Amino acid sequence: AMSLENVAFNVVNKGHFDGQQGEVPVSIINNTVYTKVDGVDVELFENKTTLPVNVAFELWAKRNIKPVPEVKILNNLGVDIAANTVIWDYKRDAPAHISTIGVCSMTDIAKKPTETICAPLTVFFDGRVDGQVDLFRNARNGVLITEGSVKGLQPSVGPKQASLNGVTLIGEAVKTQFNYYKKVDGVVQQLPETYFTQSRNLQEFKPRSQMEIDFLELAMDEFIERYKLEGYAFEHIVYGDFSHSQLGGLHLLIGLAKRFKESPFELEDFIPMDSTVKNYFITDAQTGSSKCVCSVIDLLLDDFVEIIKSQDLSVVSKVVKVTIDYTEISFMLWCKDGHVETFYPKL
Amino acid sequence: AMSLENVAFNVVNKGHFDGQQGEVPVSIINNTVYTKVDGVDVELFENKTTLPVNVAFELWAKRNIKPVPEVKILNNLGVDIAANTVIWDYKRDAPAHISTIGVCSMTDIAKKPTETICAPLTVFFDGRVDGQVDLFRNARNGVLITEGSVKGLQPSVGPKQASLNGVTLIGEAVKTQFNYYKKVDGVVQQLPETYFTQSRNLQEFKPRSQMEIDFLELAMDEFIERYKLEGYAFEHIVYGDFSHSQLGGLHLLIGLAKRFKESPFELEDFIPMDSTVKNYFITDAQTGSSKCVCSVIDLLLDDFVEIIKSQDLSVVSKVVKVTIDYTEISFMLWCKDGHVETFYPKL
Amino acid sequence: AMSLENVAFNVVNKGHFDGQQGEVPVSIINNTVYTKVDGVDVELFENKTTLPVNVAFELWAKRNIKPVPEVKILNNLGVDIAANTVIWDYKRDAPAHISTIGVCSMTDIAKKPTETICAPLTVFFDGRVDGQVDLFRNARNGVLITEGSVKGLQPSVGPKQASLNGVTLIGEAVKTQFNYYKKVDGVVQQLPETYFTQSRNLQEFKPRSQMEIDFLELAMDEFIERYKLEGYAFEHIVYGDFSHSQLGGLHLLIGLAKRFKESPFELEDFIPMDSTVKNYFITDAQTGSSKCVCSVIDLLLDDFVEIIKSQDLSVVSKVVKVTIDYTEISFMLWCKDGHVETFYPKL
Amino acid sequence: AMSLENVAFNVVNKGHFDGQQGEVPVSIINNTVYTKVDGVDVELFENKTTLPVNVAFELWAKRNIKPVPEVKILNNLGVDIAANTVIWDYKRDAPAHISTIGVCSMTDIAKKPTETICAPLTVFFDGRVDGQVDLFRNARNGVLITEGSVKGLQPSVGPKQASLNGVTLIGEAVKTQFNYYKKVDGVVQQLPETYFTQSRNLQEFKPRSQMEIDFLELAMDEFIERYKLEGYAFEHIVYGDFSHSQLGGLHLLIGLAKRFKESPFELEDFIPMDSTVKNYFITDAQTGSSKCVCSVIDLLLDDFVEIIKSQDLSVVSKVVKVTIDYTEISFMLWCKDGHVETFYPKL
Amino acid sequence: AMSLENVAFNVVNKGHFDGQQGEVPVSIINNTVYTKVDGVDVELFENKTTLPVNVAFELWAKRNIKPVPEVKILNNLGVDIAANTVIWDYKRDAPAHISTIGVCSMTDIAKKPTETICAPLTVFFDGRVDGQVDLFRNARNGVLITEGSVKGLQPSVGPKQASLNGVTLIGEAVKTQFNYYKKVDGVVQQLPETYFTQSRNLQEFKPRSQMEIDFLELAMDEFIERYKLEGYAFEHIVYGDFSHSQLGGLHLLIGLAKRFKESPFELEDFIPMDSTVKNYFITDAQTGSSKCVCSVIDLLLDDFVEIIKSQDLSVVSKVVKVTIDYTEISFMLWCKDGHVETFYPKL
Repeated sequence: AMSLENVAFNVVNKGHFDGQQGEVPVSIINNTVYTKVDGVDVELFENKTTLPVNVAFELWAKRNIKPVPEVKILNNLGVDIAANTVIWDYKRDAPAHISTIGVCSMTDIAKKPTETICAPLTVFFDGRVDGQVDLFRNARNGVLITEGSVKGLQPSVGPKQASLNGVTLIGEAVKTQFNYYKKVDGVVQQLPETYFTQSRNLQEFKPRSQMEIDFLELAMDEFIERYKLEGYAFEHIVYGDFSHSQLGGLHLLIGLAKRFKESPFELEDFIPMDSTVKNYFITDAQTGSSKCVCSVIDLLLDDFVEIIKSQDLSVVSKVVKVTIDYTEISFMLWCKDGHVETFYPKL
Repeated sequence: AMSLENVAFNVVNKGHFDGQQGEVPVSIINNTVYTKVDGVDVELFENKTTLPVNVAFELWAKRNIKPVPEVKILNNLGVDIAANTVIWDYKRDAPAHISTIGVCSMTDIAKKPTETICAPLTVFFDGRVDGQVDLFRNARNGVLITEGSVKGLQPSVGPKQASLNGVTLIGEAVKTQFNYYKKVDGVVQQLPETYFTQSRNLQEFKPRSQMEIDFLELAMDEFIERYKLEGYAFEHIVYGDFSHSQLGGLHLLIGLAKRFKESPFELEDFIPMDSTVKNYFITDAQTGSSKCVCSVIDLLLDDFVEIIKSQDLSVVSKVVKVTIDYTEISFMLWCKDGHVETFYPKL
Repeated sequence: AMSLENVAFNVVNKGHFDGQQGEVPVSIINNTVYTKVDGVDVELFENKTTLPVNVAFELWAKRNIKPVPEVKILNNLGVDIAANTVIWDYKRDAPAHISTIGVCSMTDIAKKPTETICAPLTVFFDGRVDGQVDLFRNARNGVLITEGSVKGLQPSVGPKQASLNGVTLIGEAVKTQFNYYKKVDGVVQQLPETYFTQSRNLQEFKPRSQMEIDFLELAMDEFIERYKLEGYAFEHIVYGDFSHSQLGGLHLLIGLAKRFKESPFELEDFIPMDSTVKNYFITDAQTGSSKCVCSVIDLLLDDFVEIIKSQDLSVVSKVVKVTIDYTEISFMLWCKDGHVETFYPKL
Repeated sequence: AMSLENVAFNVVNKGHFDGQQGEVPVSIINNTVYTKVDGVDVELFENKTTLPVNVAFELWAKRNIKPVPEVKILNNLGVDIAANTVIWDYKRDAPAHISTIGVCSMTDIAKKPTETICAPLTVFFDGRVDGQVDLFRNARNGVLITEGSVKGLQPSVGPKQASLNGVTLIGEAVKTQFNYYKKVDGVVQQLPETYFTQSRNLQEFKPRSQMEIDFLELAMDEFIERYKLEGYAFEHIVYGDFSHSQLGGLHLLIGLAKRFKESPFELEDFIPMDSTVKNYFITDAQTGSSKCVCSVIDLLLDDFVEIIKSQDLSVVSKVVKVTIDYTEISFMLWCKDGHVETFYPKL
Repeated sequence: AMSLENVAFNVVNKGHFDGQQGEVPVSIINNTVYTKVDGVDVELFENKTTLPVNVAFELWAKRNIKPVPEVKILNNLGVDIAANTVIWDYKRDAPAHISTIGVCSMTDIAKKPTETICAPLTVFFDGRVDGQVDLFRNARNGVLITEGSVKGLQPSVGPKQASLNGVTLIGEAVKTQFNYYKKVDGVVQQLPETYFTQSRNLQEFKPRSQMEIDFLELAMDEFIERYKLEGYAFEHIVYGDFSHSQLGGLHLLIGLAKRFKESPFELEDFIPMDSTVKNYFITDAQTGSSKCVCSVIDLLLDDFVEIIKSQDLSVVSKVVKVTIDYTEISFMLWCKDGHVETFYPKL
C-alpha cells in the first residue's frame, strides 16, 4: 500500500522511498510536510509544484536516483510518460511529466497504460530495470534507454553525461552513457545523427577540448588568427560585443565564460526549466550593456566549428537545420560578402 | 496501520472510520481534503481547527458516533483526555480535547498514558466499550460513564439528554442517560447532587413541564400571580425589560423564547463553544434594545423556581452557589425589602 | 480574447460572461476574486474547487444559464466533455467536467477536439444552439439534447425537470424537456426505456401524484390496506422503522418526508454531489435512532409500485436491474414466503 | 496603547473593544484569530476582507454598536472617512471605509487630518458623541448626524430606520432618527427633499402602510381597480410578468414579495453590498422564468404612487430625476399613448 | 505587557526584543510579519515553523543572543525547556524547545512552572544571568551552564565552541566555554568524561591540530604510513572510496574535506537539524559515486585516533560505546584478522 506516514518514514531514514515498512508522524501545513523527529517538527518537503502537497511529496519521494537522461533529451524525444518510475526536474523543482502511469493511479488522466486516450502516449523505458525491454517491445510508441546493448535493435549513442540526483555529470563509476531506441507506431526508428549540448554553466565552466582551452586562455584576436577563424567573425557571434547598451551576438556559453572570467555579471533565467536553447536576460555589470533576451546554446566548440565549416556561404540570409539533442534546431545565419555577418539560433 | 487514504476510504463509504481496508485517492489543498469520486474531486473534510489538516481529518473520522455526554459535562467534570475514542465538539468544529492518547500517539504530548506528566490528567472512560470499567478501576484520576450500573460503586445519575452526532436529544431508542463515577488520586469521589441544564435552543424551544407550558402560553401578569411569583421579580429576571436601550434581565432561555415568540430578535454568540452559562450579544429588533453581554442559563424552570424558593431573602446582596452540571455556579441575588431586586449568573 | 478584468466586468454587470467589452479592477487574495466597486472591494467569487482561482473564476463566469440536464443524467449517460459551454455542478460547487474543449484551451489535456487522445470522449451537445446537431452528426461518441425534435433520429424522452441556475424545476415558461440522442462508435443508440428520479428533498417535499398525496396524508396502516400493499411490507422498505438504534429500511425519499413531517431530524450528505442513489448519514432526533449509511432513492411512488408489481416473489434473495436515469440500478430484494422481507438499492 | 491580546480580551468578555485592561492568548492561522478559552482554541474572528488579518480584527473589534446610518446613506452623501469610530458593513462583512483617521494611524493614507491630501475627504461626525458638532464646525467637507438638534443649522430628517449591529430597524427604545448636516468647502448645504428606501426583504417583508396591506391581500386586477391606477400598468412594472423565460418588469420589492408569497423562488445577489438600487439575478422556480439582471428599488408604495402621480405623461420615453436617499436616481419611463408602457430605474 | 507592535518596534530598532517602549505598525499576511518603514512594507519575519505566526515572531524576537550551547548538546543532555529565555535553532529556523516557562504562558503545556505536570521536565539554566544558579538548586531535574564556577558543585568542561547568533565559534572576546551541571531527581550527577564534536563543514573546513594539517596536506599513503595507521585501514573508514557507484566508508568530516578539496561535490541534508551524527545524501560529482545514506561524525582527528587506539582488535564484529557530547554513540567495528575491516557509527 501507499501511505503518507510510510513515505515519510522512508524519507527520514533513506531520503527516498524504497518500500520499507515503518511509519512516522506527519504534519501538513501550507504546502509543506513536517515530521516530528525527536519531539520537534522538521520540514521534510516543500511543495513548489502545482500539485497537491501529498501528491507531490509522494511523487518526490519516489523519484529516480540512478543516473537518468536529462529532461531536455526526453522532451526532444517526445517522451510523455515514464513507466514504473518518476523523473524529477530539479530545474523546475517538480516532476518532469505531470501524469505518472505504471507508477500510481491518481496522477494520470489516461484510463489504462495502453487505453485509447493513452495510445499516442510516448512512454519512457529504463533498460537497467528488468522487463523494460519487453515492455518496450510490446509498446505502441516508446523510447528506451539501455545501459548496454539489446539484441535485434540498432542502438543510438546519446550524450556522455547524465543527470544523477539533479547534477549533470560524466561518470566513471556509473555509466552515464545509454543507448536509445524509439518506436513510433510500433515501428523502430532511425535516430538522427545528432549533436549534444554539453550542459555547462558560467560559474563552473570547464573546457572539454583543446580548442576550448585555447579559447579560454589565448587572447582574442590571435585566437581568431590561430584557428583560421578570421573569415567567420567570431568577435560577435561568440566573443560578445559590449560597445552598446544592447549587448550584441554572444550566443555560445563558451563566449559567456570567456567574458565572465574577465569581469563577472549576471544571467537572469526568466523561464526556469531545461532546453537545448536557453533564453537569458543578460546584463554587463562592467560596461552597463544588456540585452532583453539572449538565446544561449552550448555545443562543443569543436562541434560549433565543425557545423560552421560544413556550411556554405552563398546564401545571404539562410536558415540551417542542425540536429542537436535529437531535435532540429534552426540557426539563422546572415552571411554578407562571403563572411558570417550574424549567426545565432533564431528566436 | 494508519493511512490517510484508508481513512478517506472509510469516510467515503461509511462517513466515519470503522477500520475497513481499502484506499481512495486523496488531495489536500489548503485545509481541505478532497477525493475523486467517479473522476471528480469532492470535498471530504474542511479543517476549521488549529491542527494540521491531516491530523484533524484523522481525528474527525475517528469521532464517536454513539451518544456521548455533552462537552460541558466533561469540562465541568474536569475531563482532560478520552481513552480509545475522540469526542468532537460540533460547536467549535474541533475535537473536545486537543491531545489524544489511547487512540493515537502524535496527538498527545504526554510521553505515556501512565507516565509522570500524564499522571495528573483526568481521563474519560466509556463503559459501553469493554474493558473500560477495569481501566477506570486502575486509573489515578478518571471519570467513567456507564450505560447501566457497575458493582461496588455508587452511581450518579446525569442528564436525560446526550449528544448524538452533534445533536442533543433524549433517547428511548438509545440510552442517553449514564451513571457517572469520578476517582481522584484513585479515590472514588462522590459526585454532588446537582441540577442539569436542559440544553434547549432558542429557535426550537419546547416546554418540558407544565409550568413551562403555562409560561409560554399564559399572559405575563396572570402567570406571575398564578404561580405566586409576585415577590420573586420574574418580570425582569425572567421576562426581560425592553423599555430602555440597555436591555435588562433575560438570564433564562425560557424568557428569551417567550419574547422571541412575540417578535424575533438576534442572539450573537461571540464565543462559539458550549458552557453551562452562555454569554450572548442581544439585539431586540422591535424596540432596538440591546445589551453588550448577557449571561443566559437554561436550567429547568421548575428547578429555577425550586432554587429561588430554597434561598432565604434576608441578605440584601447575597451570592448563591448552586451545583449545576457538576460545577458550582454562583448567582448574584440582590433582594430589596423581602423581594428580589436583581438575580442573575454573576459575570 | 479572454481576460480576467473583462470577465469580472461581465460578472459585475450581468452576473455571467456574455462577451461584452469593458474592464474592471480585479484583486486575487487566497482563492477569492474581489473587485473595487465604488472604491471598496466586493467579493465576486470564491474558489471551492481544486482548480487555480483564475481558471475556476473564468469557468464559473462562463457557466450555462439556460436549463440543462441534471449532472446525474450526464454522468449516467457517460458524458465526459461539454462542447461550447460549461456545466456548473452547484452541489459540488465546481464545474461538472474538469476539462473543457470547444470552450477553452488550457483546461483540457486532449491535444485537439478531434485527436486519438480525445477519441473516447463522450461529448455533450446542446441542440438549442445552432450547429450542435451537425457537430453531433460528425461526432465519434456523443450525446445530444434537443429542445424539440430532429430529422432521421429516434428521440428519447428525458425527465420532466431540468436544472436552471442550480435549482431543479419543471418549466412552463421554459421547456425543461429535452430529447436525447447517443452515438457511441458513430452509431446511434437505442436509449433504454428508463425510470426518472424526481429530485426532491425533505425541506420542500411536494407530492406529484394522487398516491403520493394519500401517502403523505393518510394514516400508515390504513394506507397500506387502501392500496393493497399489505403483502409488500412498506412498513420497513418505505415507512422506516425506529424501534432500534440502527434505523431500518427507509430507502425512499417519500418515506423520509412522511416521517420528517412528524418530527424533524437531520441528513448528513457526507459525499456532496449528485447521483441517482444518495447515501445519507441519518439520525432520528426523536427516538435517537441512527444508521451509519442509508441509500436513498427517489422514484415516483407510482413508479415504485409499478416496479415492485412487475417482480415475481419466488426468488428468496434476488437482485433486480431496473433502468433509472439511463443507468442500471440494482435492488436487493429478499422475498421470504412470498412477501417482501427486505428491498433496497444494494450498497 | 493598542495591542492584539488586549483587543482579544475585550472581544472575549464584551464582544467589542471598550478599552478595558487585560490580555488573552491569541493565535493567528490563515485569516483567522483564535484564542485559548479554558485550554481550547476558539475562533474569535475570520477575515473576509482584503486587509491584513490583525488590521481587520482590530477594525472589527472597534466597530460602532450604537445605531448608525445605513452605509448606502453615507455612500450617497459622499462620506469618505469616519471620525473617531468604525462603521462595519455587514453586507460586505468588512469596514465601510477602508481608511480610518481619528481612529487609527496605520489605516489611512492621508498624512494628517485636514491635510492637503486629507482636505477633499468628506468626514462623518456622530453628534451623539461629545465634541463632534464642534469638529463638524471646524471641518472643510463634513456630514454630521445628530440625535436631536443643533443651533444655527437647519436640520434634515433622515430615514426612520438605522442599522444597529447590522440589522436595520425603527427603534422605540433607540432613536434611529438623526438630523443631517452637510458642509462642503466649509459651507453648509441645503439637503434635498428626498425619498427613503425602506430596506426590506422577501424573507420578512412586512407592509408599512394601508396601501401595502391592500397590495398584499387584494387580488391583482381588483387592486389596480380599487386604488384606481388602471392607466399606469402595474401588471408589469410592479406585479411582474412570468409568461416568458425572460422575466418582465418587476422592479419593486413589494411586487417581489407579492409573488414570493404565492410560490417561493431565489434571488442571487451577485454584488453583495448596499445601494439604493440593487441588481438581482432572478429566477422563477414555478414557471421557470428568469432575468439575468433586475434592478430592484424599495420605496414606500405610497411614495411610488406619489412619484408616478406627479409625473406628466407627454414624453414617450422620458428620464426622471427623483431624489432618493439624498442621491438622484433616474427612472426610465417609456410612457406611450398616455399609459405607462415600461418604467424602471435605467441600468 | 507583550504586544505585537512593541515587539516589532524592538526588532526594527535593535533586531531583537529588549523591552523598550514604542510601537510600530504591523501587518500579517500568510506566515509573514511586515512593518511600514517610511511608508513601505518591509518584511520583518517569515514563519518557517509549525507555530502561529505571531507566536513564532514573539519567540524569535525573544531569542538568546549571548553565546549558548549547541542545540545538540542540550538534546543530548536531555534538556526539555529553557528558563527565562528562548534558544533558536537556526538549522530548523524554529525554537529549540517547543514550550517555554519563564518566557510566556501560551507556549507550555504544563500548567505551572512547578507542578506534577512539569516535574519530569529537564529545565535549562543560564548561569550568566542572576538567580539562575539558585533556581538550579531548587530544581527537580535541571541542567546549568555557568560562565565560571560555582561553589559546592563539581563542574564539567564542555566544548570549546558555542553558538552565537547561529554561527558556531570559539571565542576570545566572548567566553564560549561553560561548566555544566546536571541534577536529575534533585541529585547532582557525574557528567561522563566525553568527546566533543568539532562542528565544522566542507565549505570552510579548517584543521585544528597538526595531525589534521598533515591529513589535509600530505598525500594519502605516506600519511597512513607516517602516523602508524597502516593496520587501521583509513583508506575506507576515513579516506573514502569511489571505485563503485555505492560510495564506501567515508564517515568522518575530515575525509570529506580531504576529498572535496580535490573535486567538489554535494551533500544533501534530508533531515535539517543538529545532531552528533548526521546522515547525509552523498554523491561524487567526479566519479559518479553516490551513497543513499552516509552517517558523518566530526571528532577531532586526534581524538578519533585515540579512540581507535584504546580499542582492542580481538572481537570480529564489535560495537563500541564512546561518550560523545554527553551521549553514548556506538560504532560498529568489524575487525578481521587483527585489522579494521569496517568502522562507522551504526545506523
